[PDB]
Amino acid sequence: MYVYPPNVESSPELPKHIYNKLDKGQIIVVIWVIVNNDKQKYTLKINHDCVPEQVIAEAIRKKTRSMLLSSEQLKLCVLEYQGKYILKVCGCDEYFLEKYPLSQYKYIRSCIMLGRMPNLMLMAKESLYSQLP
Ligand SMILES: COCCOc1ccccc1-c1nnc(Nc2ccc(CC(N)=O)cc2F)c2ccsc12
Ligand SMILES: [Mg+2]
Ligand SMILES: [Mg+2]
Ligand SMILES: [Mg+2]
Repeated sequence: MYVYPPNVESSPELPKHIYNKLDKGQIIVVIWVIVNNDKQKYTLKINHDCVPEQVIAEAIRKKTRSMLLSSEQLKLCVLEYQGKYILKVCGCDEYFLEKYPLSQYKYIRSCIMLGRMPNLMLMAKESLYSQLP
């Protein structure tokens, strides 16, 4: 399947009416995973200008909390695993595959403007791969 380029606004600066809806610079996002095809979710508070791999890193921080990792161990774990996953907008064929502040992706900026909760699916990066012809 082909993969579209990031669906982003032209600049990372927020228009003032959107900036002023931030909560101390932060937003809340819901991250879903398929585990049976049963679903599980995390709800995470993040800086609005976190890039997609930093969202994945924060999910890794939550998933590994019971391991009582040091910061150095968590960094090692994040470096090993964050690149194995990708974020997709729930309900459509749009992914967050490049380094932009999350609030520059049009879906997220729209969610902030509307006071809607972004819902994202965390998937294996291999789900994107095409077979060579
Ligand atoms: C193999 O999992 C798919 C990839 O998952 C991840 C990869 C990177 C960062 C976070 C996760 C991740 N993990 N667990 C999540 N909820 C979850 C909680 C408990 C279980 C059962 C168990 N653990 O006994 C299974 C689960 F799924 C969630 C929810 C949102 S992100 C995420
Ligand atoms: Mg404030
Ligand atoms: Mg949660
Ligand atoms: Mg979906």
